Amino acid sequence: QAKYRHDYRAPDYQITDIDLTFDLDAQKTVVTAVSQAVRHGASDAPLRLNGEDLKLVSVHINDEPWTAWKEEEGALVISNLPERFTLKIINEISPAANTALEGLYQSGDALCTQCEAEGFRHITYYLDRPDVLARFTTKIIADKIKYPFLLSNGNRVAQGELENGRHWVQWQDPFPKPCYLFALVAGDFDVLRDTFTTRSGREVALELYVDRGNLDRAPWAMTSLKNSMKWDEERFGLEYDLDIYMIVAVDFFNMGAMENKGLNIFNSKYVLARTDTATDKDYLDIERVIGHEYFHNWTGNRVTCRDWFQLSLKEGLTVFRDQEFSSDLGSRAVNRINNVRTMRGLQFAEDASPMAHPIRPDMVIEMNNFYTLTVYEKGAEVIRMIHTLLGEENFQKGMQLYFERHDGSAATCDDFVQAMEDASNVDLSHFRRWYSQSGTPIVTVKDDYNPETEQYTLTISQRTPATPDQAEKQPLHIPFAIELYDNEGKVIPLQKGGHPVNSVLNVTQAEQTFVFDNVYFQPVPALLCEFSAPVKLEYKWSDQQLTFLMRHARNDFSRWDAAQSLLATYIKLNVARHQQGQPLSLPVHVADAFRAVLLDEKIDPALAAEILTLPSVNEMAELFDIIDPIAIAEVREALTRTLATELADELLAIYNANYQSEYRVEHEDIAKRTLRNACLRFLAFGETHLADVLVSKQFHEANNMTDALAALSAAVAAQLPCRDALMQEYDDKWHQNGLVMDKWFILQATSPAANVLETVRGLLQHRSFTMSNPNRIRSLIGAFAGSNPAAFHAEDGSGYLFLVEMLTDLNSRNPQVASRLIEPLIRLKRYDAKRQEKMRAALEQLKGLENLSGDLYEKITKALA
Ligand SMILES: [Zn+2]
Repeated sequence: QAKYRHDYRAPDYQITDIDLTFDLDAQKTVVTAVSQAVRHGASDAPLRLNGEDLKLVSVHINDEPWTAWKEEEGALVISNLPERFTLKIINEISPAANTALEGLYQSGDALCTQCEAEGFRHITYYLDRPDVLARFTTKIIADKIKYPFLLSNGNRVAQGELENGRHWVQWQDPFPKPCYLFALVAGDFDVLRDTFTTRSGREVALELYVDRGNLDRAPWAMTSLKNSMKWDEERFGLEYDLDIYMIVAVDFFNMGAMENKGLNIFNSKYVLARTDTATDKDYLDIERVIGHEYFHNWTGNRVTCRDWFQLSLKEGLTVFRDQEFSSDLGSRAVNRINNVRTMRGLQFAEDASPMAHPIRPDMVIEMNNFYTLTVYEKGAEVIRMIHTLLGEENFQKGMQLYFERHDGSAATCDDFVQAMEDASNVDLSHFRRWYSQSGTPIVTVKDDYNPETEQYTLTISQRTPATPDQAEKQPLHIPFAIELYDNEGKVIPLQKGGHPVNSVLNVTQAEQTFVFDNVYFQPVPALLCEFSAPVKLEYKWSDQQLTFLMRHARNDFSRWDAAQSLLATYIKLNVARHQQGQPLSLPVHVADAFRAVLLDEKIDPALAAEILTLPSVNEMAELFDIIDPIAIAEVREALTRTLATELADELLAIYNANYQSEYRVEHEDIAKRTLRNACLRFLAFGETHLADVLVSKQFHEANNMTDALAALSAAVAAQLPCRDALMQEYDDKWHQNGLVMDKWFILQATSPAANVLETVRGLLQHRSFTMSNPNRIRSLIGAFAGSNPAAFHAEDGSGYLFLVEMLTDLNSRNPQVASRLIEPLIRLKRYDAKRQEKMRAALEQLKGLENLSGDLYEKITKALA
């Protein structure tokens, strides 16, 4: 049932225009689709239309009832057609019965759609493939009282009233598009309207639709949209191309958001915010996602994907764009740090799992299973490597050539690389292998300083371990950025033979040496600067080299990275000790390094905050071949407690110094607050009474949700006396707000308490929880299985049994959310034999489920192989 990239073949038929009519009703919606088709293939080829769960009413060709057709599994095959003709299909669908949230479905009282990857075929029989671009016109007919707003892509070109309290609106989107970009929304909303005038003077009407009563949480998203539009103009020279830009925030949505042309549909978590309900993180995430979907207007919509194996063509590039947007507007160092934590702690884990795949997949069973950390985040790292090799100027020339050549078409990853190569004259032939090879490369570095010749030599090797999907691995073109520092922290000019050498080394062979002369003093190297390539670095650092970099490295990312390498050594040491029943051991000079960060009056608070944020349990897991989740969790707490004790006075001093009476969603303020709360994490583990008072005080005195949640999280993390009271107070105050309660469910699910599973199971009956909402599911069940590996991997196997129960429900209800939740279970080979046995048993139980979804089937099969 798997489909392969190498089987791509141009369509036998194209549809150039489609006129849709929806007679809307939650129980029974009637769809009438009139398509203008043109044959491109053999004259005897039948037209094969994709369709899922549709009730066919009639088929006409040029108004003639058609008798030469047959329905087969997932398709409508029409034979003996003319070269050009008008196809008319009438079918019925039932939005209310759509619990998978794919196609046209119900979200609360509203009706909305999600068509990517292949959801449009759940609406009508069509050429549901992205290389078929048609001009859409959409007429919507519905009850006026229940659905006063009827929206689709483009501009409103017609509207009217009908008998029996019904009305209609017709939309026209002039830009040809693949059907995955089709969108329809119907319902009653509050609307925030604003305007943005492009650089050339185009006035764009901005409209943000939210559920009634949510207007007080819409301004930030609107502000972010305008910021996104302005930034794309300034940085990429791109302007919006339509007259209106609509965004609809819905409560039931499997994805974070969707870039439907001129009518984006967003999961409300990435839209709604006000100071008492949203944290600094929420604000920055809303900025990131609003920008992301907007950036897709060019990288995804004006230039789309030829086939789904090319998904990264738009996702990797658009993620790169949203990272550059966030970085330009805020702290580049903090953004880079956050994105590298995601790569090392989450994406590396995926590349080391049964689901490993190159950013451009070669084999797919269920395409929705490929909207991954790999396709998105590693995809962006690959785009960033191109940027690193070309430089901003040539990168932009590449973007320009890409649009000149492919604007208005469906392209491939190769087309993009070719545009970059042609515009810059930089050979990316070898570089292309990054698109075809899965797994994380390991770069080993050995060095030598020769005082006799004053030369520094780097011997660099690379290798990518085989993965389940590929037995063959080859060397890649790895941009390896370096910087050399003398004893005083000054940069040593890179040169050889009297000629300067670029700091970005081209590591293209299995092994090679790089010689630098005129190195008058033994240098301390900064390697893989700014995480120049998505690889694991193996270099025999001395603790002093690392603390030296923490104090002298020019780029703040290097300082944080050095601290990570320093901590890695001792996290590994102490996990081994834990398995031997021994307590934490840490050399004095290590605690000294963090004390120095706290007392450094010149360091950016933004950087200090990240250095003082210990790697997560998932980040820590990637430092080990075989994961011991319990040892990792206990060591993380022990490390927190030790630093809390050794730095008690300094932590409190910095906590107080960064107090801010005014709350501002401004980067300098966010940095100080992030630092203050980073200190709070440690202070929560100080003398019980002292910690309990400090934490309870912040929760009650907080004038924003960032500080309130930080305090609540600390109470849970340290199991402080005030915990139960604060948690109940939060529940009583916010139970009616799902997005706010999600933070609470996450805290319950990731609690270090011994009875966490019992609590989580009980919360399935909580008034704020429901299996019908993906956000609730992910915040409670997903957080438990994926963010509390220590509890999920309880030795008795209770965690696996719980997940099996939940997946048994979700497999039938919502396969996509079920597939997101099964990920922790497919990582079984990273655990001990006893755990593997229990996890395999759990997977075998799921494998035998009646009506097993393709989504789960694909992952279960790979995990059990
Ligand atoms: Zn995207």
